[PDB]
Amino acid sequence: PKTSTPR
Amino acid sequence: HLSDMLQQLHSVNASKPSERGLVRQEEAEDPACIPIFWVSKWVDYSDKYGLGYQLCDNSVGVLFNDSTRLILYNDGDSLQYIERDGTESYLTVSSHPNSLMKKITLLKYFRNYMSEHLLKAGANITPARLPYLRTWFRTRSAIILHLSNGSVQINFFQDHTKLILCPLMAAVTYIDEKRDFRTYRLSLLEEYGCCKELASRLRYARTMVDKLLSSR
Repeated sequence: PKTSTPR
Repeated sequence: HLSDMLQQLHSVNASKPSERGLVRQEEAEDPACIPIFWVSKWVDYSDKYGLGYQLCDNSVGVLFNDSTRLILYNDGDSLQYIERDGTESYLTVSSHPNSLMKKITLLKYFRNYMSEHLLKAGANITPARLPYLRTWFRTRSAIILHLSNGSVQINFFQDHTKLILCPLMAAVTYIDEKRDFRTYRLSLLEEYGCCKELASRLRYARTMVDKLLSSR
């Protein structure tokens, strides 16, 4: 994962 | 700070809190030790620029690959710039040096990306100097964030559970899979005991924290 949790 | 917390973590899992006859996790809750700050969103562009993150008060920061730091307050205007050696300078996006234009547009790209794409962690929690990201590292299962107020946070990529360790309050905040948050005194999980899942993650936090201690 390149970012934290998306919405 | 971290040596304070490693000792605390060492007592607690020396206590083997999962193997108690009657585990009373709920009696170790201490609503008054909820952290004021935690990382609610993050973007890892470290191959190009560095680590962009949001704080739970809606301020955002960047730890650049050169180990500089740039913080934007939640007023959208006040900046703090920290050089590698820790030198601190106050600026604004209004009245700012032109040597920082590249870093300020990079910060503005990070803030815009996080606003459009991401879910703010712990948004149901109602939480002091503003902290900056001191250091961070990833593994295959978690990212580890260490804030300049001494707090260490661990986000697991698996179940989205999150740990927040505060050395000052001697407290750990655990956000479980269904996003419910509970804050505990570490010395009250010494006594009452804890779940196996949270003992498993406290064990793993001891490793991550002597990694952090070895980075100095």
